[PDB]
Amino acid sequence: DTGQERFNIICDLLELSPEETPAGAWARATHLVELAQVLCYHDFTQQTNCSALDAIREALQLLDSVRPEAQARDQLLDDKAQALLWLYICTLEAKMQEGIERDRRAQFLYSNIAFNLAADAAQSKCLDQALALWKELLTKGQAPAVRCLQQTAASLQILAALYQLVAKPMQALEVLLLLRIVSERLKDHSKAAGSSCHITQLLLTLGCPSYAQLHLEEAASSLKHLDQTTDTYLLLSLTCDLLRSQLYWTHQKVTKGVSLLLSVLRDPALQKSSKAWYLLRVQVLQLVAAYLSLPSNNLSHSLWEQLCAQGWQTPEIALIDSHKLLRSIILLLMGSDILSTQTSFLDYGENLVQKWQVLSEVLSCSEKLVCHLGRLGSVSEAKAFCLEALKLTTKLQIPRQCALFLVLKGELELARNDIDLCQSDLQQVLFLLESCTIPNFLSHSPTCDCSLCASPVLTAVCLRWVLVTAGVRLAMGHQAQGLDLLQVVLKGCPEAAERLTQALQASLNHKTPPSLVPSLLDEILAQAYTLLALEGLNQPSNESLQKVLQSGLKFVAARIPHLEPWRASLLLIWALTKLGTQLFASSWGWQPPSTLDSICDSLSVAFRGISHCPPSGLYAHLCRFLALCLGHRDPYATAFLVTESVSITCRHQLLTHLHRQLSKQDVPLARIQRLFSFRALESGHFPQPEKESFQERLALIPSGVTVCVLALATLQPGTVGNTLLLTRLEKDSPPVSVQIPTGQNKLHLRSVLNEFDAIQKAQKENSSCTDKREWWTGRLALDHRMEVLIASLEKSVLGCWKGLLLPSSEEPGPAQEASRLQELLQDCGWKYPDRTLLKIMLSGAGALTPQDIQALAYGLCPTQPERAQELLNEAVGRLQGLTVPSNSHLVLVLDKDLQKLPWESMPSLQALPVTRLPSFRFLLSYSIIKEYGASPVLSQGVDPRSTFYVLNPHNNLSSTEEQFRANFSSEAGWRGVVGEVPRPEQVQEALTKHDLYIYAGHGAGARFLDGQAVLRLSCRAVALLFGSSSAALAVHGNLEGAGIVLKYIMAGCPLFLGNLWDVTDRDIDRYTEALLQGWLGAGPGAPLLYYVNQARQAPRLKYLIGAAPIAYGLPVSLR
Amino acid sequence: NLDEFLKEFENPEVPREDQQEEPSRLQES
Ligand SMILES: [Zn+2]
Repeated sequence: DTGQERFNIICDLLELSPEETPAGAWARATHLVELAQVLCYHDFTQQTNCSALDAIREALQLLDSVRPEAQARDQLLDDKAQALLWLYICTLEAKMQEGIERDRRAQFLYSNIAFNLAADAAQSKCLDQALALWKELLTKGQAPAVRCLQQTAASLQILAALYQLVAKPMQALEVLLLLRIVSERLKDHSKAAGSSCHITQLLLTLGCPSYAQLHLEEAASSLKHLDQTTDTYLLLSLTCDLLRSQLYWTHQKVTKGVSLLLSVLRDPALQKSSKAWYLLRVQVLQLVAAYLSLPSNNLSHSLWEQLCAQGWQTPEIALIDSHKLLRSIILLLMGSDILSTQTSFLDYGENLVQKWQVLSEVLSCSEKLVCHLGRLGSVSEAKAFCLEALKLTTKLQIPRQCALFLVLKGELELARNDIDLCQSDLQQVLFLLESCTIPNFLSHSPTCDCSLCASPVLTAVCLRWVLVTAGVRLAMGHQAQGLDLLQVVLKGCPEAAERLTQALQASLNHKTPPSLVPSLLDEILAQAYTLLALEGLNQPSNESLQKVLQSGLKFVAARIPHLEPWRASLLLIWALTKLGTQLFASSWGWQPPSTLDSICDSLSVAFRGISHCPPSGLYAHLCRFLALCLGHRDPYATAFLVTESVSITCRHQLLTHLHRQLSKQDVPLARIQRLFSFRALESGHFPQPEKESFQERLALIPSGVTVCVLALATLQPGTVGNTLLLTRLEKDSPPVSVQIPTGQNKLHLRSVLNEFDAIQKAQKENSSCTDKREWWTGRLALDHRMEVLIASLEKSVLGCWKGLLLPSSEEPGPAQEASRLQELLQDCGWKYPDRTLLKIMLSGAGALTPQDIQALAYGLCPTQPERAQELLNEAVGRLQGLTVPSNSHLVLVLDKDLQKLPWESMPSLQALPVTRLPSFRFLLSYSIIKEYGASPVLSQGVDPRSTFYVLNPHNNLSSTEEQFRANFSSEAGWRGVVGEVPRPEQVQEALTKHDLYIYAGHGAGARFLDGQAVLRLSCRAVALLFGSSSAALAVHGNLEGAGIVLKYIMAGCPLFLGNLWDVTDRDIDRYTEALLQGWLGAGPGAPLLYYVNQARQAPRLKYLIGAAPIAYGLPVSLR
Repeated sequence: NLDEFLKEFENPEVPREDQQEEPSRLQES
């Protein structure tokens, strides 16, 4: 602390000098600026009787009333520059304090434009004039005549930090160049190195690497003129090596760059407890993600394992690992008010600059995190980060950053398919843009000096706004306008790059123009190209849209691996374009009753391009399209691809959660990391990374359980397709995979999925009818339709392939025909004579029907119409009522759109135990946890005295409480809450301490227990959540599902019983009472799935409130 | 039709729908 000292001593000079003389007023102004410096970060008013702004305003008036001696001009320049600088700092601190007070009053997004937006034109001019004065001081050959050039250097550092916060990197570059000049003239070799490194860092973040390399060696040269033992030398050398690693990552020298990065990481210096190193760790953690975004072809395998060994599995983790360190540094420096609305600054020179630097780095890291997370498919997390950034920017009242964090939110809202909120956000931005300078920033000259056009950040904001506006145009159905907006984006990006290049040359004064153009706007161009190609797909008539595909392909391939996921999207578009009978049928062994060769190779290339960090939708479309083009040509490959196309965002979230688990430093954890890692495999051709990695995973199924996948094969990215893929994976069982096209039948795969939505809307409409006659008519007219639908799935979609779902007969009885019906079927016309399709069906041979046999024969046997059926029919007839089936639990896996259809009541899967897991790696991680003494429910059983209930959290449902009061209270050894909303501690305890959680209320209790609290605990209790849509993964657009179930399963929940659609009171109460008495009265060792299959017949409408409960997980039972 | 029979049916029900990391402390330099 230096407060009282400087306070008293500055007062001494305040009273020690007169004012009438020209020197006196000057001295008083300097004394007033030093007084403002103290009053700006210390509370002494009561003892000073002056405010920071009043003091600095008086100092400015006095300073503008001074005439120099023609030899002290420089000192007046410096004093005026510092006075303006501290006016800006004190005004900004007043803004921050009143913003904190505003959040104190209110404890939004309408104040985004409420910013006075009238001071931003004077406050910026303060800093502009300060820079002008300091430049005029420090752009001349003669040595500056200022008394103290150290203070000038420090003030230039603070100017650079503030200019970085306000999103003006261009002027921060000039400030840092003047800092380098001051450093060289003052003969301090540490500050020159520090300055040179920031000049490189800023230059590479913009995207010009040549000048970045020039400055890195300029820094390397300065690194020699200083002692080789101090902390300064270690930190500067480590920073120089890290920048070299990043440069090699940019200059296609990854092989040596990774070695430099390994040296950087392994050096114990980046562990010592210091704020300078705490900042250095952020840069290395960002660089680890630049490497982790690389494909598996631009490196060796040993370097990849070396990089992953220390940590940082998927790129997303590294960036969250950074934003945490940045927030921790903020808490260390500026207290905690600026981050949450729930410490003294301690200014000693370094702290002042570090404060603004850490704020700027927080904002930049949040920007990168939002972009990357939204790209993968985690839109919710991106929105969370965006809202945090918007709050921080609103507190500081910086319009440009609010604009970037507003266009990001608009893009995410478009991703979630919410047009109104997206339009509002895009309109909030046109206000900010208008203040900064129908869209009016368009029609500008390619070259101009507009604030929205001379600043790269504002140009990027405008381009992203136009891109999202084009997207919202296309989504609303109003095309043409959206396509033109996308053309504007595609045209504008290169010219913006050209202007940034010219600006960089103007600032840095290098002779030769940049060898490499900036790559900051390349992502915008790639996304625009993707949108144009996708639009061209649905309009094949146009040829300009067709040629766009090639243009985007050259654009993405010309910069490898800078834009890999866009290359994968364009490759999938290219393959689906070359697609349009289907060539797929010649790749499986059945049909309903070359170009492909190159297509499969291109899909293989795209798979490699994104396998390590795949976007969800893109991967799912690719994997299943590759399965279509492959079929039974390589059954293992087809099974791998099909099972690699379901629940990908689930796997991203599980890897991130696992990293958090390990951070809060075990063997099961490590093996689970290896299982979920997108790169844990040996290198090689296609099989080694694909078919092999697959087989390595496929040799892991628990013996006695069938794992089927029902993936709806698409036809065009975005819409529901009319092809369905089925893969029966089992131990010692070669993959049996086929197609079930329903686009040639009467009940197409979209008819069922639209009738489901029609029934849902009818239910929502009838929910508010008073007349008993009208209400009951509607319920009884919807139950019949749902009953019709559940049988459509068995009658039309699965067709002659329900045996592949029913437990296959592992008895030695199929063998008699598994080769008998090949020696004639292949002769009659079979193209690919598979051998497993004749053993997966023999179980329940009596249940096999002659019309089933007809399709099974025609598809297996084309050409000659007589033998084709006759042989298969007589053979199957001879094998009728052969044997009885065993017990084999089933874990059906369904895609994002096939999860909502009731697949459990299908009149073939009624008796058998059927559940539903997100994916296959989940099924095997269940065995890992089940072997390392974890998940005690699957080890011992569900203790009937370890159940917790939450009934009627809000006093709304009197019928429920009336029914389940004594029954839920008299139960031996149970505890719960009725009437009152349970406190958070209590509910977390239930899922963690007990074994069963019966919820009777609205929804899933996302009001008293959100998925966030559930992920932050381990689930030891089976979830029986009986409320509307309690297990429904809402498909809010093209995005995958979302709900509480996908976060109970990540906590280790054995089973999860929740309703799929909305339910009323009495029927679901009947279901709950039936299931509970059935399961808790059966006795020890009683499967839950069996009694659910029984309780389905309790509701009055046995198809609209009886077929709703589904199960997620592995079989549970009593002890 | 069935209007007189629907009189004996019970009154309509009600739906079961509402229809409505901490930054760490780094060691000081
Ligand atoms: Zn302009």
